[PDB]
Amino acid sequence: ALQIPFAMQMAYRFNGIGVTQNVLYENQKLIANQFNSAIGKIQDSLSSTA
Amino acid sequence: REGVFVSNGTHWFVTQRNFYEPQIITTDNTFVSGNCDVVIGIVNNTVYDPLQPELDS
Ligand SMILES: *[C@@H]1O[C@H](CO)[C@@H](O[C@@H]2O[C@H](CO)[C@@H](O)[C@H](O)[C@H]2NC(C)=O)[C@H](O)[C@H]1NC(C)=O
Ligand SMILES: *[C@@H]1O[C@H](CO)[C@@H](O[C@@H]2O[C@H](CO)[C@@H](O)[C@H](O)[C@H]2NC(C)=O)[C@H](O)[C@H]1NC(C)=O
Ligand SMILES: *[C@@H]1O[C@H](CO)[C@@H](O)[C@H](O)[C@H]1NC(C)=O
Repeated sequence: ALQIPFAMQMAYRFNGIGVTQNVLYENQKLIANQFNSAIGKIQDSLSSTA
Repeated sequence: REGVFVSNGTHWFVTQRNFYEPQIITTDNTFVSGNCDVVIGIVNNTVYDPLQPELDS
């Protein structure tokens, strides 16, 4: 395991889908808010029905 | 453009992701976007420009 800062991991992962790294870094707070919100929606989905 | 920025503690280099091979950071190794306000955790170093040593003529 090689440590890497989590934003820089996402920058590699965006570059892995042909989206240029700066499209992450210029939007990092938006992307974090979307991700954190989406995880919250999984808890609601799982809580709502078995 | 490819690889990642690193420093040994004093000098900044670009290097490829899976094998340490430091290179000077240049206008050829990089691409510009935006400005210094936007990026979280950006840092200050010279970027070298291979045209200017030629235009020193
Ligand atoms: C970081 O890397 C640079 C380049 O390898 C080091 O700077 C060189 O250090 C040697 C030995 O002290 C000198 O002979 C060179 O003239 C230096 N080159 C330049 C461009 O300054 C630097 O010492 C390294 N720093 C650390 C903290 O390891
Ligand atoms: C990178 O360099 C810039 C200047 O080129 C630094 O910006 C100054 O920072 C001080 C302290 O916050 C302010 O008082 C100045 O008004 C800033 N000037 C400008 C033009 O913004 C910046 O702090 C440096 N960053 C790092 C991480 O060293
Ligand atoms: C990085 O972490 C240090 C503490 O380890 C903190 O002081 C600093 O503000 C952080 N910087 C960024 C860009 O996250």
